[PDB]
Amino acid sequence: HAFFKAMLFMCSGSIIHSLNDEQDIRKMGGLFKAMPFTTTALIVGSLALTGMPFLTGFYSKDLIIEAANTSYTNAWALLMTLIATSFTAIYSTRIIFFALLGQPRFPTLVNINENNPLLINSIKRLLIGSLFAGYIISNNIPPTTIPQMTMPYYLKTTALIVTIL
Amino acid sequence: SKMELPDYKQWKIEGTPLETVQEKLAARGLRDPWGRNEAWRYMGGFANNVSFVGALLKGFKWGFAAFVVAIGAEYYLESQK
Amino acid sequence: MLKYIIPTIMLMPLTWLSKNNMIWVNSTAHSLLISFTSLLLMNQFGDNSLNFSLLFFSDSLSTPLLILTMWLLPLMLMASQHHLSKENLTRKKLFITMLISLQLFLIMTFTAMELILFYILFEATLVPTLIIITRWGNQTERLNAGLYFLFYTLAGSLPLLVALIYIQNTVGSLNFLMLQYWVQPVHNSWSNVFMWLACMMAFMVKMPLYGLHLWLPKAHVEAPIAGSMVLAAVLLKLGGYGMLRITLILNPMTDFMAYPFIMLSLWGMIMTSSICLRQTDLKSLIAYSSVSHMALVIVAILIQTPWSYMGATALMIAHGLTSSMLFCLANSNYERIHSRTMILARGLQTLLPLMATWWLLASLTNLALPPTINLIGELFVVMSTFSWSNITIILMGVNMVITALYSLYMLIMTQRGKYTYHINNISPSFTRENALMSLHILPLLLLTLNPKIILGPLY
Amino acid sequence: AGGGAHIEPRYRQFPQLTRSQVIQAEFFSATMWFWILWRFWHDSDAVLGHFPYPDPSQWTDEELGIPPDDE
Amino acid sequence: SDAPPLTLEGIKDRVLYVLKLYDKIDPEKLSVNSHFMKDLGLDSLDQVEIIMAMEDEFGFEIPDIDAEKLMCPQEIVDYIADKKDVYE
Amino acid sequence: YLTHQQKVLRLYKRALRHLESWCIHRDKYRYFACLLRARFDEHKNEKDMVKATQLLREAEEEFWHGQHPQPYIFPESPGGTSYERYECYKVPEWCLDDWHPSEKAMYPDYFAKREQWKKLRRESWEREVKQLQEETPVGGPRTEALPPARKQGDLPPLWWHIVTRPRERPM
Amino acid sequence: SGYTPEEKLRLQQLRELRRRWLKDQELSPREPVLPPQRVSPVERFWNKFLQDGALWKNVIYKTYRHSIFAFTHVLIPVWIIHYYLKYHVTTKPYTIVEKKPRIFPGDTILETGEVIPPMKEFPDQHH
Amino acid sequence: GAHLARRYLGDASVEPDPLRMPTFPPDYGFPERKEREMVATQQEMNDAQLVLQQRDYCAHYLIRFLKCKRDSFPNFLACKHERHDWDYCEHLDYVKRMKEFERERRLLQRKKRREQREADMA
Amino acid sequence: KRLFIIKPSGFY
Amino acid sequence: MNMFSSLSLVTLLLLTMPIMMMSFNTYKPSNYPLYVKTAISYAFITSMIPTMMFIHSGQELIISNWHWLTIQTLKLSLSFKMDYFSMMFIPVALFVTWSIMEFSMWYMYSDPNINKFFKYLLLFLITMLILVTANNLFQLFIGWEGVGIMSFLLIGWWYGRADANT
Amino acid sequence: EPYPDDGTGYGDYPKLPDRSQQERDPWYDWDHPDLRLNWGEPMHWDLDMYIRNRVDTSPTPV
Ligand SMILES: C[C@H](CCC(=O)O)[C@H]1CC[C@H]2[C@@H]3[C@H](O)C[C@@H]4C[C@H](O)CC[C@]4(C)[C@H]3C[C@H](O)[C@]12C
Ligand SMILES: *C(=O)CCCCCCCCCCCCC
Ligand SMILES: [Zn+2]
Repeated sequence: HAFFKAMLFMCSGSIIHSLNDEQDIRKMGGLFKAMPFTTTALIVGSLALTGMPFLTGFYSKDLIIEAANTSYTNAWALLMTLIATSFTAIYSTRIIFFALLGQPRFPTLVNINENNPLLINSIKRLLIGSLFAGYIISNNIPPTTIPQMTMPYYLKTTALIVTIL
Repeated sequence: SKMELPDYKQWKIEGTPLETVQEKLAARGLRDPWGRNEAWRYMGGFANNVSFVGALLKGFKWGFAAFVVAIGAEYYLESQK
Repeated sequence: MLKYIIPTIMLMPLTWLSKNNMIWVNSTAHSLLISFTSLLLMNQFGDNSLNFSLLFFSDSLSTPLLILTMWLLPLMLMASQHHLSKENLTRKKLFITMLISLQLFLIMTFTAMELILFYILFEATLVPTLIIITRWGNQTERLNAGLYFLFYTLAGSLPLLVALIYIQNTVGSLNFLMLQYWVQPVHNSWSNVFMWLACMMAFMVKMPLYGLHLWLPKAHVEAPIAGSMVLAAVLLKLGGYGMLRITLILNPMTDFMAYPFIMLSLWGMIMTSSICLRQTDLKSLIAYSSVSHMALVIVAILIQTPWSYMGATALMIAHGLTSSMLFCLANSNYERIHSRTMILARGLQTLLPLMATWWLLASLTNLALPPTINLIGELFVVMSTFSWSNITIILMGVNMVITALYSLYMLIMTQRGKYTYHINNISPSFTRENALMSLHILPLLLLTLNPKIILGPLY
Repeated sequence: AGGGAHIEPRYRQFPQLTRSQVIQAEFFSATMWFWILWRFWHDSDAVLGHFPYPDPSQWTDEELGIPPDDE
Repeated sequence: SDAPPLTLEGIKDRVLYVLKLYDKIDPEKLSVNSHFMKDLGLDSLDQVEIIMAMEDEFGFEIPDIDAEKLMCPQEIVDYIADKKDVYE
Repeated sequence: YLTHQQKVLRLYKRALRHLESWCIHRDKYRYFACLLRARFDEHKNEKDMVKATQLLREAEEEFWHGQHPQPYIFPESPGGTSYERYECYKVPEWCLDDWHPSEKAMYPDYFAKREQWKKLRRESWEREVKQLQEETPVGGPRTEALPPARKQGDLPPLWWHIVTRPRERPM
Repeated sequence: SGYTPEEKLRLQQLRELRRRWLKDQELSPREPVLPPQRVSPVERFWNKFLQDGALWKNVIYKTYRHSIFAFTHVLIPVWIIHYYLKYHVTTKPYTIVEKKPRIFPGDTILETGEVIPPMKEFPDQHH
Repeated sequence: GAHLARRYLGDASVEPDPLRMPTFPPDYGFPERKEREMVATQQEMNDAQLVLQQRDYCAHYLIRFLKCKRDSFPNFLACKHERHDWDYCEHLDYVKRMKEFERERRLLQRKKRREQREADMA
Repeated sequence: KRLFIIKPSGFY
Repeated sequence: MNMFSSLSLVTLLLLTMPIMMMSFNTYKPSNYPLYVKTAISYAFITSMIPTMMFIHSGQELIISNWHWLTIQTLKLSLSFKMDYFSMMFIPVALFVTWSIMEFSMWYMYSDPNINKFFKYLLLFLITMLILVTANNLFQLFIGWEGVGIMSFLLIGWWYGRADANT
Repeated sequence: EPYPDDGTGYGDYPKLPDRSQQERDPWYDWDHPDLRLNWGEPMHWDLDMYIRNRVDTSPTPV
């Protein structure tokens, strides 16, 4: 979670500086092509948060839902977790739609610059880490439990179905 | 410096969603005075924009191309030696 | 202990026989040399105390209170140089004489092996303290402050005098070493209930106990800077030191007689901390902070566990440096704006960048940020009171929340925000002011590395 | 700060870009999709299923050793 | 902050450039000195939209106690100039 | 006190902003801003003064019920995300009288120039005091705002802090 | 109901003072009048050695900056820590406690030559 | 889960309680019930420092896999074959502990038939 | 375009 | 044991070097943000070596280097636990912090007190690592309260903003 | 309006409305902008509780 949650804030920070310290998404949009590099990382991270298969976050987030669904757990608590996972996609899509797609609501005279090497490298390294960190850690940490891998077809992809839904 | 403002006689509401507002406010006897003030947001580079599905699919044509060649590349030295 | 008594007496001739323009320099310098020599009192053994003679001795409880006392005198002379600037020379040399005489009574009080010798010097500190408050206070309320500070103490000290003498006629000696071997248990009779109160109420008033604290907001607020520093740094610890000694001869009656005084302290701890949230006077806010902090010492002393005594000693020393520092910081603002109202000068961090750093460090220790000795002492008392009753964690946890609220509120109302527009005489921080704060905090922060020297006899 | 390409803030218009920005921005996007596609191919079990879930309905009363109802 | 400082000439050019897409003020009649009630006769409520147009162009929002007092495209430059410490 | 004209104008200013926050999109803002603009035109010709007030007390109530629960705020206004963000950098100007010479010499032009303003204020102050006392009712001042410079040479009374206020973006 | 005649006059008068005051807030090319700053000869070498662009040599210069950094901030501290650990910490009991290594069947102990018999036969299958 | 609806909305004395799993008599009922073999008896398990819970039955499978990891380092991608072997063994172990669920569930629907047969005999 | 930053005396 | 232990403390010692030098031992304020950023970079590399060894052989050890205070039968020693949780988290936190400081050099470039800001960003990291590698509760409590107070200062960075102090 | 003469010690101190300092015109030119007061204005009995860092009483949408 540290890799991609941190990445989103830096990408969010990039949008803030360009738009003259504007944080309201209701004064943004149409930045998909204006700032392609921030757009790539922001979309990359927003997918990591939502749990795209084989991407840092899937190797931890999805494993939790599989263990949660298949455990002697609390029924209502389980339902809250699954409903929340769906809410992750909704507000994540809110950030992308209101700040990358559509037409730009921001003012006329604005300095939208992204070529600063410090800004790019800071995002770039986490962008690399935001994709490969999950695979590396999951394949190097020694086993410490007996994970559950056999389950009904609907308890092995509920997180994938709900987020897509 | 003496930054130059682009010529103002190029903000055409027609051909943009701001025009459809004129088609609507005409039905009641009124006009949108600031339609040409918002016109710069729909024309030029800002004209059109990828959809949400297209945004996710950014840079997928190349990746799939690498995937197809990559799997085939492994296949070559898979059952050969 | 003559090696520290005689030098302290010789400061008075030094002040009077010094040049008219060198009274502050000479007294400050030689008082620092006496403080340096006090480090020899740390020759403490694990089984026996350092017994000098029939009159004086110094154990691990008296040693930290002696070093803080002798270290505080140099710092009181620096703080007094401003408001004693248009004062005539003879009265300036009388003011220093009172401060020296107060240290002389204090070090002998902390080393008196006889509990009646302890009582005389214990009461002897009232005379110079009263003179400092009433003769060199700035307000009309200083005269009323002295009466409250005088009659609250004597209302409880005189019963102690009778109780101490009654004990001598019964045991045969008030020498502390003898009492450790001749102490007998106290029966549960009405006569011993009032013997308990007489031996304890003299120290509850000075701590002070909640309910019997109304003199502190009047004495600590109307006193000059030197008076407030000693009042809150050492003279409050005279009550704590008294209980730690005299509770030896009150068992097992302290098991139930302490309940009324634990509820006054545990609850009064919350009340006085709450009062600081709404104070309109910066000096008064710090005065009520001492009441909240000293409520822990009363609880620790009255539950009598090895961890409570260790925490109480570290708390008394920790509060001594912090409380004195806060009064000095509050006085630097007063020396400029000449008003104690807290909401009169704001945003001072913009005009005095370095003095704001001292405010932060002072506030953090006040709210017991680890690993400062402020936290070590408070933490140990919390561990001991939990075993005394697991429910006390609710009260001592709520106090932590309130303590952080009023300490940082003090740091936000004066240092942050917008500077006052109509105040234009906020001159930069003098070297005297900056050095005064550095001497409070550096030893306070340094004691963290080797804190066993302030953990008392039960370490 | 930094290199400072100093792309001037233009008035109402599409903001200016640079060759490096688009090339690298598009580069990782290709890598993300390749990484998703590549790992899906080799290990699709970890994303769909590891071992078929055995339905206990399509079983028999003998492998479980259920005693006869008539004793 | 990496935002170039606003020049005094830049503000005035922007002000007119705002008051040239209104479709309610004659482009050939409006100048630096052009009232909204005494010279070109504009609606009072149109000032609010004119003021709102300026705020969305400069970011900072003018209070509704001196914004009402501004009906003179030059005076809008006067107010904006003495809200960003622009002296040249 | 506000005038009945201003109250309607204010409620129009708020309505578009709150209306804008609901719409987000610029195209939908124009389609709906005009309709709100239209509704004011209906009673814009009203000249009753007893039913205009009646509608205004229903105009504010209509606005309140449908006001946004999180209106957009420009990020330097009383409620924005950068309001007073630079007040810690706005040091006064009188603090430079306390600078040390070893560091005052760092800017020989600046402090030589400063003495001009102090002279321009020290000499001008007595004239500024005189002007205010002679343009005020015997009882006392009744409103804000001050007389400007009447003759030549004299600067407006009470000008030092207004002119010399810290720059809004010190650093 | 805009500005009364007085108000416009006052604002312009103040604006004439305000924009002059802000003009005073500029530094002449000499300002600040810095004192005579000494430059170390090591600084002189690199300032004269870099001068022009010469992108090829800047790779080494960063190495010099990193070589010093890896010396005073990594090599010196690790020497102190290793000396501290190897001669003051490890010379006392249980200051450093290691979780004993995971031993497996079919391995040799480097210290005593003991061999742990492998596990029994596996009744395993395919897939 | 799906049988939960059968125990909360539907009947109660049909599903087997997860915390009251078969207390029925011992292996009796299934002729010639065997004993599951253990490979790492006592010391092999307590030499790889296996977690207290991991060494259930497939400890030997786990021990074999952990041997590869300590050896394949830094080739972490390797040993994928051994992990599947250990995973598959636990998959069989999961079904075995899952057979006892249906096994007792049917033994309950059978036990009610005799209970109901005698109840309605009169 | 270097402006003068007004600061409290940092010498003391 | 020596390489694993030595490299697991130099990481904590390296991070403190910029803080110590703030006592005017090497006065280069303009380079301090880059000096602090580079220190995090080298800390990450030194952290990987003990991390890899744990990945290799599961090596894990305690380091009770300094005996601080003994309260009768409670011996409080400054003790560092180098295990799964610390070995894996330490590289991640430093790696993420590495990116943030580089980003801050740009985002916070115009701040008059960027040196002070980079000291506070580094004080938080030190207290976080004390929390992460703490072996006894009191030492954990030191870091636990440490992060809390640094958060207070950083949130109220623009101390003239009444909403930040609140 | 004096506080009620209930004997709690308010004396003849004006009972100003229990309005938070946050409920004051943020654009008006205050003598004390941070506190929103005018020099000489009588101060609320609980001014230190109604400063902008503390209890707020502004109207809420709900
Ligand atoms: C290596 C690093 C980055 C420069 C680069 O791109 O290589 C540079 C930036 C500023 C440098 C530091 C600063 O110059 C301050 C110190 C100067 C002395 O040479 C000791 C090391 C010292 C702490 C330097 C170490 C290192 O060379 C630094 C940290
Ligand atoms: C066993 O415990 C099942 C728990 C699963 C709870 C989530 C159910 C979600 C079902 C959504 C309807 C999908 C129908 C195909
Ligand atoms: Zn003074």
